Amino acid sequence: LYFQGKIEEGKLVIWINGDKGYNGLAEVGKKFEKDTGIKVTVEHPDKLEEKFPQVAATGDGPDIIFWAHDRFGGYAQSGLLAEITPAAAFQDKLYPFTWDAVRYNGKLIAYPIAVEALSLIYNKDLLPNPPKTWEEIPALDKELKAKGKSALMFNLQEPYFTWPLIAADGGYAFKYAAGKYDIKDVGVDNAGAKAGLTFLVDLIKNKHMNADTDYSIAEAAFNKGETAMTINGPWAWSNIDTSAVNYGVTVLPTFKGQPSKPFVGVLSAGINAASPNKELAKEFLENYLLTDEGLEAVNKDKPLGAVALKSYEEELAKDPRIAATMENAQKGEIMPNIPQMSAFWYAVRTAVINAASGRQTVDEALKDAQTAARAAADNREIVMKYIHYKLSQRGYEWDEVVHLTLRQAVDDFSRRYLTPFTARGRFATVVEELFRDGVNWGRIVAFFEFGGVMCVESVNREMSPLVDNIALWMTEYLNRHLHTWIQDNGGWDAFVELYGPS
Repeated sequence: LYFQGKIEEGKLVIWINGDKGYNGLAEVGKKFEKDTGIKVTVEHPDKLEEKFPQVAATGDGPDIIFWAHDRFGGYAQSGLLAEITPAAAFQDKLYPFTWDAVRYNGKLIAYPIAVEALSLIYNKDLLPNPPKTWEEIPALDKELKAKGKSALMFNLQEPYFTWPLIAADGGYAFKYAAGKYDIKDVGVDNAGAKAGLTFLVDLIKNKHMNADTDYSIAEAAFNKGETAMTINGPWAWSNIDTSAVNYGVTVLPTFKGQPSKPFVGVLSAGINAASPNKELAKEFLENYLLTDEGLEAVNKDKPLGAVALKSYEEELAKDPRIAATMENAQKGEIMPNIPQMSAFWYAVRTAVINAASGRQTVDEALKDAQTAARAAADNREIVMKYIHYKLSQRGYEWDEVVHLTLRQAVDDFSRRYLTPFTARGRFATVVEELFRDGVNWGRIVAFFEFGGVMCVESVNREMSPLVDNIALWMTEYLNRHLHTWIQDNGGWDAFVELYGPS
């Protein structure tokens, strides 16, 4: 068990993405180092959000990781983040919905920092008074086309950008009720979602937008003054700052009289569950970063958008672009921190592209996405129930006909036929070789057998967080590379008919 050794125990080590204000955060760290005598190191490793589950599974990695709250759900599932219970006096300093964003299974698992959502960005010279409604955009585009301009260009390829319109009249991902998501209630193909996507498609059919417009095309057009409006977040502001475009930021247009509902991301600071510096990290976050002066140093370097600290948000909101960011966030929804969200996004991305290109009607595209989002949730449950069963056979405790049919098939298959880093490499190699010459039920059963054996070896070598990493890897592979075959071959019902008793 050599993995129990540590690295750089004497320093407070922070990971934050390279597109944030890490030099400003480093300025906060330098003051903390001077005041405490403990070295603070701010690092911005490429792909740190994927490295953290690997390094933290053996008790290593940074003491503090900064990322959008929704990713912390998968971290907290694996037990990688320290549970915090900050004082009520400190909690009252931040907006209540930001604490909601960092709550997983009823436990606070990070400190909220910043708040960001999409806003309507408009060229003040071209459009001094931007439209309040989606419905008035076609007429506005007609006027601007006569001047060689267009009304609106935003990224149509990623559903993060198109969801605020789809949600406006009633679309939703998973039904959310008092901090809990009903995984069985998906609102992708209801009447409200169809109405929003139909309006988007009509904009393209009537030549007000182009189905091929992506992030690069929309940003280049707006920042060159060719289109009056775009839809984007605070990460895009610095490129417009240095351009000749004089831009404002305002509330998203309404649709059928209802607000556009963007998903809200809360940049948050999680503490490594195995950190030897947990209390130092708590002090850095509570007493140095989450102050007016701490957030200002970060915000100066790179804009945070809105912030979770009420006192500094009130100062920042004197600029209407920040007031607009918070207003759009308040009219939207916290990005769900549940693992079932990844397959939701893949399904909705396909639906928008198919409907916008004309390969499917709005009705068929969203019916496919609804079924895919639900079926991927079912797939996750199959993975979790099997792993729990395989681990229960060995005496390890870990937190209907399909489940019984599959676990007998794996037991039959077994009689006939380690670190987080080496588990990831072995998984990729075995899974690729397993399905190298196609997919069939026998290869899927072998897939579950291989995964369950790896999970047992994980708990044997005293690295139980690796079990959750493996279960996530199996779920992602099932939903991203086996879902199409399963559906086209009769689904899990066909598996039961082949393997179960008749």
